Amino acid sequence: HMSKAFDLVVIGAGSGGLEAGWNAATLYGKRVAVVDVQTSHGPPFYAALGGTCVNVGCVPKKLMVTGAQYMDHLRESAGFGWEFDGSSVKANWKKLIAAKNEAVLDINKSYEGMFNDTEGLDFFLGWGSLESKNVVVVRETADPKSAVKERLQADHILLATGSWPQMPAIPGIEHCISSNEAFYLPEPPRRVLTVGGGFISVEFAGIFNAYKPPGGKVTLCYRNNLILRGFDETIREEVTKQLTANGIEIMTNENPAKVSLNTDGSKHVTFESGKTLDVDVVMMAIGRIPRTNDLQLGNVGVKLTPKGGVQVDEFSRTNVPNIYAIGDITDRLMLTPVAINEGAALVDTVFGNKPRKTDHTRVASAVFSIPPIGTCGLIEEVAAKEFEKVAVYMSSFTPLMHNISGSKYKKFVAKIVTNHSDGTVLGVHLLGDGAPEIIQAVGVCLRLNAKISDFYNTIGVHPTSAEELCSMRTPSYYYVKGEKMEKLP
Amino acid sequence: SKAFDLVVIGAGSGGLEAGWNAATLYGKRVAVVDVQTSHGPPFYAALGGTCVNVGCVPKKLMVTGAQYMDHLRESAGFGWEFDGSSVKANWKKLIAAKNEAVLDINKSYEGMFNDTEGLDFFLGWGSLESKNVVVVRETADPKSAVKERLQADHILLATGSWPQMPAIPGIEHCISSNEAFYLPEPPRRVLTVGGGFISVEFAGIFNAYKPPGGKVTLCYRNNLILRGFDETIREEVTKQLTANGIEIMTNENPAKVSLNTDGSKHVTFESGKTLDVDVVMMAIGRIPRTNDLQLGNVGVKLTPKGGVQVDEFSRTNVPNIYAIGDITDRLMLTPVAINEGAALVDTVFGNKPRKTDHTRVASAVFSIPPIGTCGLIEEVAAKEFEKVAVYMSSFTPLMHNISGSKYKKFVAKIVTNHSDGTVLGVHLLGDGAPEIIQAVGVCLRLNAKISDFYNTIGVHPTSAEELCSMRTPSYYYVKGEKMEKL
Ligand SMILES: Cc1cc2nc3c(=O)[nH]c(=O)nc-3n(C[C@H](O)[C@H](O)[C@H](O)COP(=O)(O)OP(=O)(O)OC[C@H]3O[C@@H](n4cnc5c(N)ncnc54)[C@H](O)[C@@H]3O)c2cc1C
Ligand SMILES: Cc1cc2nc3c(=O)[nH]c(=O)nc-3n(C[C@H](O)[C@H](O)[C@H](O)COP(=O)(O)OP(=O)(O)OC[C@H]3O[C@@H](n4cnc5c(N)ncnc54)[C@H](O)[C@@H]3O)c2cc1C
Ligand SMILES: C[C@H]1C[C@@H]2CNC[C@@H]2N1C(=O)C(C)(C)C
Ligand SMILES: [Br-]
Ligand SMILES: [Br-]
Ligand SMILES: [Br-]
Ligand SMILES: [Br-]
Ligand code: NA
Repeated sequence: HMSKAFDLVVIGAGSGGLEAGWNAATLYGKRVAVVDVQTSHGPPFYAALGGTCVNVGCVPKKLMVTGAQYMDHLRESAGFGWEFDGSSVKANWKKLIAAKNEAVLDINKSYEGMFNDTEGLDFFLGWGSLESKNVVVVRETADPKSAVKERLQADHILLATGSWPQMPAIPGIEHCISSNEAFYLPEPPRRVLTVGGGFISVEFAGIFNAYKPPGGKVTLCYRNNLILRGFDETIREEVTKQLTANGIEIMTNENPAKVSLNTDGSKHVTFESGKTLDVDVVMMAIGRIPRTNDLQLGNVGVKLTPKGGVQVDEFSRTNVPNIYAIGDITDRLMLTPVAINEGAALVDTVFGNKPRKTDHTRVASAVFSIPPIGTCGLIEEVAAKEFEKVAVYMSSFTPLMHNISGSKYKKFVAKIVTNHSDGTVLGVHLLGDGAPEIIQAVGVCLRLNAKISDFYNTIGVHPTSAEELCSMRTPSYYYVKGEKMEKLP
Repeated sequence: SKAFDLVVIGAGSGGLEAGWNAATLYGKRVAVVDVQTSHGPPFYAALGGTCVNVGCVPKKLMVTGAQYMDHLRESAGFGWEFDGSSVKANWKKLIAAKNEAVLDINKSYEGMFNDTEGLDFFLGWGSLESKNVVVVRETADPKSAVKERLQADHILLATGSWPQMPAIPGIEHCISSNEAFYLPEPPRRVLTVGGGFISVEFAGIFNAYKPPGGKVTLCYRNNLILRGFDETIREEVTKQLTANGIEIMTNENPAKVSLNTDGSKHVTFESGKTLDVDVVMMAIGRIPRTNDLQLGNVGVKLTPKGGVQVDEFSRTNVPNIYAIGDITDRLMLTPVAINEGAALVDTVFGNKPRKTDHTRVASAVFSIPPIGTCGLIEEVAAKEFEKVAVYMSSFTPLMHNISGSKYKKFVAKIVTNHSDGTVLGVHLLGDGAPEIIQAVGVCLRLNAKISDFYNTIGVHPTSAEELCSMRTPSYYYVKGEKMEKL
C-alpha cells in the first residue's frame, strides 16, 4: 500500500478547513486531502465532518434557542387574544433533541456526498498529525503510538483543528459536563448550574430555562461582577435584568470550589464563598482552548504563542514556510465566518496569485440569548482609549408589541459609538428581538466607513426596532481624553 | 383672531414633525389643527395622524397578533405539546388592547402640546380662507360655524389621504381599512379587494382570527398582486399566502354588491362569478385629501392625478403655502412625510435649504411572511442602465423544515449596475425582512457595490448573511432584455 500525494492537506474538516479545501480544488484545480476523526455528529468525539459549528455549535444551538423562544411566544400570545389550555402545555426535550440530531445528520451526509463526488477533493478518516514538513500521518487514535492508516504527502499543509471546552481543576470535576454533552442529555435537567459569563453559558441557560420540567430552576454563576465581558456595558446590564425577569438566577462573584455527589446522586456544589447549591447537572462553559496537542507540532517546529494558539502572520503563515493555520486554533476570534474568510483568503493568496488578508476589525457577531444581542465594532470604553473625543448615541425603548404581550421588561437598546472628530462610526451594539438580523448590514456600513450622518440621513422603515438607528443625531454623552461626560466643555 | 408663524392643517406624521421642529428648534409660534383628539369613529384619523390612529401602528400590533397562529402550530416541531382543540383567537380582546395602546399615544400627544412653548392645538376643520388666513369650522361643511380665525405668515397643508372607493352599484355595502380596525366581530367570510399592501396585510389578519369554518379571499383586477415590488417576491408571497389558507383571485374585479336577507353581502364580478361574504373591504388605493381645504379660495394648483403640486422644496404655486405627505400623492409612507416636514422647516426658518431624497427609500410589507425592500426592481433598472445583474438566493430555512411550514422560502435578491457593481436595489421576503433592510438603506447612501456586501464577514446563523454570500449573478438584463449569460 502506497502513500498518496497532494497539493494541500487540511487537518480538520470544519468551518475553515472545508472552505479552504473546496475552493482550492474547485476554483483552482488543486488536489486536496482533508482529514477528520468522525463522519457524523455526537459521541465519542462530538465534532466531526463539517466542524464544531455544524455538529455541536452554531447550528444545533440556534435550533434549540428557537425551540426555547416558544415558551415566550405561547405566553405572549394571550395579550393578543389567543386562548388555550395553559395547564396542558409541555416542553418535550426528547423531541427537540431528536429533531436537532436529524437535521445535523443530514448536513453530515451531504458533506460526505460532496467528497465521494468532487474531483481532487478527498476525505480521510482518522487523527492527523505532522510527521515532517511535507508528510501528514493519519492514525487510528489521538495517541501517536496508534496504528498508521495513511501517509499524505503535501506541498502545503493547513492546520484547522478548532478548539475544545476547557475544564477547571477542581475536586469533583468528573461530575460536570461541557456544552458537548449538553447537546445529548437524555432528559432536560430539573436543576442546572451553568458556570461562566460568556455567550455559551448564557445561551444554554436560556435553553434549559424553557425546557425545564415542572418545578425546575436554572442558575448561572460567574466569578466576576458582570456577565459577558467584551460586550457593551449597558447591554451587559440590561441582558442580566431580562434574564432575571425570565426566571434565571444569576450568581455573580461566585465560583465553584468543589462538587460532590449527594446520597441521592444529585450534585452538591460548594462555592469559594462557602455558599452551596444542589443541582442535577453542572455544565462548565468557562472557555475554549485551541486543539494543538495532538498535531505533534514539535516534529517540525511550529511555534505556539504564549497563550497557546498557533502563531500566524497576517496571511495565516506559521514559522514553517508551507504550513498554515486558520480558525479557532489561532486562539483569536472564535467565529465560524472568520474561519471561512481566512480559509478563502489563504487559498486565493497561495493558489490564486491574488493575495488577500482577513480584516479582523469590525466583525459583526451575535449572542442568541433570550433576548439576543447584535454587535459590530468597538465598545465605547475601548474607543475612548484610542480617540480624543468619542460620542455615544443611545436609544432605549420598549417596543409597542410588548405593551400588549405582558413582557414589558423587554427593552430594545440601540447604541452607536463614533469618532466625534469626523463622525465615523466605531461600533453599533443592539439588544432585543431581531438584533442579530439587523446588525449584518451594519457590518457592510462599517466596512464602508459610514458616519453617523449617513445613518441619520437614511429614511427609516416604520414601524421597526431598527429604524431607531437612523433617527439619532444628538449624542447622549461623550468621552473627552477618556473621561465620560454628558456635555463637551 | 390670532397670529402665528406657521399654521399646520393636519396633526399627522408630517404635520407634527414640522410643527414641533418649528417651535422647539427655531422658537416660532405654531398652530396645528385636527378634526379629532383620539382615534376611532367618526373621523378615524385624529391627533397623531393616519399612521398612529388607523395605519402603521394598529396594523403592526394586529399583524403581530395574527402571527401567533403560525407560532402555535410551528412550536410542535420543536417539542411543544398542548391541547390544540382548546385554541381560539379572541378578536375583541385584540381590538380592545389595540384601542388602549393607541389611546395612550393619543394622550401623550396631548401632553406634548400642553408642555411646549409656541405650539398650540386647535380642534376642528381647517381650510384656506385667504392667502394668510386659516379658518377652523365645526364640521367639514364650509358653512358650519367658524370657531377660530388663524392668520399665518406660512401655511402647511398636511391632511394626508383617504380610501378610494370605486363607482359600482352597492359600494355603500363595502367598508375600508378605517372600519376594519373597529369591526365588532372578526368576519367569518371576507373579501379584500386590491393587490396592494393594505389588502394583503389585512388578509393575513382576518385569516388568523376568522371563526371556525371561515375563509378569506383576496381579489385583484390584474394578473399578479403587489405591483411595484420585485416579481420573484410577488409570485412567492402569493404562493405562501395560498399555502396558509387564503384564496387569491387574480384577474377578477367586483361589478356590484347587494344585501342578502341574512345581512351578508352578495358580490358579482365583471366575469360573472359570484361570492357571498360577510364583509367586503375595499383596498384599491388612497387618494389625496384636498376637498375640504377650499383650495379654490387661494388657487393652489393640483396635478391631474389630484395631488397638490409641489416643487422639490414642498412649495405650491401660492407663496408661503406648502404641502407635504400623502396629499402630494407621491410616496405614501410615514417616514417620508416626517422627512419632508423637517426639511421644510429647516429651509424656511433656518439658514439651511434642504430637499428630501425620494430615491432609495427602504420600506416593508407586513404580510405573513413579510417583505423588506430598498431601491430599484430589476425591470426598472433595466430601463435606466445598459447592463444589469441580478443575484438571487431562495430556499426554505432549516428551522422551517423542523417547524413544518416548509413552504416558507426565504428570498434575497440584489440588483446591480453590472458596469461598475453598484447596488441599485435589495429585495427580501421572509421573517425579519423588514428589520434586515434598514441598514441596507444606509449602504445605498455610501454607493455600496456587490463586492462590498460579499467581502463583509457574515453573522452566523442568520437569514441576513445570505446577502454577503452572493458572488455570481443568476442572470442579466442587457439593453432591456432578460438573458442568463453575458
Ligand atoms: C456551543 C457553541 C456555539 C457556537 N455558536 C456559534 C455561533 O452562533 N456563531 C459562530 O460564528 N460561531 C459559533 N461557535 C464557534 C464555531 O463553532 C467555531 O468558531 C468554528 O467552528 C471554528 O471553525 P474551525 O474551522 O476553526 O474549526 P472547527 O469548525 O472546530 O473544525 C475543526 C475540526 O477538526 C477536527 N479535528 C481536530 N483535531 C483533529 C485531528 N488531529 N485530526 C483530524 N481532525 C481533527 C474536529 O473534529 C473538527 O471537525 C460556537 C461554538 C460552540 C462550542
Ligand atoms: C392601513 C394603513 C397602514 C399603513 N401602514 C404603514 C406602514 O406600515 N408604514 C408606513 O410608512 N406607512 C404606512 N401607512 C401610510 C401612512 O399612514 C401615511 O403615509 C402617513 O400617515 C401620511 O402622513 P401625512 O403627514 O401625510 O398625514 P396623516 O398622518 O394622514 O395625517 C393627516 C391628518 O390630517 C387630519 N385632517 C384631514 N383633513 C383635515 C382638515 N380639513 N382639517 C384638519 N385636519 C384635517 C386627519 O384627521 C389626520 O389626522 C399606512 C396607511 C394606512 C391607511
Ligand atoms: C414605541 C416606539 C419606538 C418603537 C421603535 N420604532 C417603532 C416604535 N415606536 C413608535 O413608532 C411610536 C409611534 C409609539 C413612537
Ligand atoms: Br422531555
Ligand atoms: Br448628523
Ligand atoms: Br383591484
Ligand atoms: Br400585474
Ligand atoms: Na415596533
